[PDB]
Amino acid sequence: MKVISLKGGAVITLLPEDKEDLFTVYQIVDKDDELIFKKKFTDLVKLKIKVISEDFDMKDEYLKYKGVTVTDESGASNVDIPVGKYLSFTLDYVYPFTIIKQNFNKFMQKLLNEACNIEYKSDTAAVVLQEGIAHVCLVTSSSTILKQKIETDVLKFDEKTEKFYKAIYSAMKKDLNFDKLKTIILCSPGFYAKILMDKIFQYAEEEHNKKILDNKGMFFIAHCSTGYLQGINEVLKNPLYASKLQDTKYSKEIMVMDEFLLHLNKDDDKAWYGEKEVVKAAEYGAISYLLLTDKVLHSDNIAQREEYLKLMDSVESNGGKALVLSTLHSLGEELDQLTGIACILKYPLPDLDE
Repeated sequence: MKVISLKGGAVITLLPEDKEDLFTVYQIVDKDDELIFKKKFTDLVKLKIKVISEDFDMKDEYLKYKGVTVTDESGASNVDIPVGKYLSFTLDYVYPFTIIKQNFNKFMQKLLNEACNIEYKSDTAAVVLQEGIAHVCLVTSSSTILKQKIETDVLKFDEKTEKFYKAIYSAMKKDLNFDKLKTIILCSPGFYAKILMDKIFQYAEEEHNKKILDNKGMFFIAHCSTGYLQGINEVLKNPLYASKLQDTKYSKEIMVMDEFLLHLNKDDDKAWYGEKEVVKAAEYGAISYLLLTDKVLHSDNIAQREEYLKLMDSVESNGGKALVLSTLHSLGEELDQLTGIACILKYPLPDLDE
């Protein structure tokens, strides 16, 4: 993503760069917002509309806003174009547009800002190693960009192995961002990947590096024919691997949705759902984990989402954390089945429903 300018409300001029940015745009543009762009029906012309509805298909890489045109007295658009007609805008990755936005919030601003960081984007890191070489890597939305070229029986200790590993190790916690990643792949022709995996978790407890130890489930071990850059792509497109590329991607959400029901199924009073019950649990300050969907926070009810934003800070300003789940995926679709809002508590709050 690229934000050209940006100057309550606001005026955002921005450029979506891939389908991951189309989704970002999706959660920002609101009904009644206004949109300056270019269309043709070299006969291109600058148009402008008040948004009315949306057509979104991430798989199809398709975002379209339907709306009616409006007066732009700056003449800077809608020239010769009669005000009041129907007109739509299909997003393209080529020309930027401007959003005259009314309720731009810090949650939206976080997402947009994050989308711009071409690091914060990439959420899959690799490490490929033949029997002597390793590559700390970063899988980007197009390229498998390298971060650091490091260099029988393969199962027995050695001083030049246990030096080598700690190198990969460090080179990783240096060249990599475990906050913004969701998946880390270790793949190797041979035992090398597995060996690298444990050496990693070995040194972790030495440093007590809970940034890695907390996420033992973002790591994925794989085989590939060569320990060169080739390997990454054998795995990415290997179907017997696909499902479990997802299980690691959502390691955290998978874990959080777990405990939520652990409590919920023990008729346990430590887990709840419903706008009502969660706002109350917030009054006690008892929330360890707030669970919201992306849908409920970009609701049409602009009133209702004022509440939920407060609830997010409120909850964290109090030593609890928050989690936005995508209704485009199983966990979000499930949290959906529960009104897109629920929580986990620090203690049992009997009868928050009475």
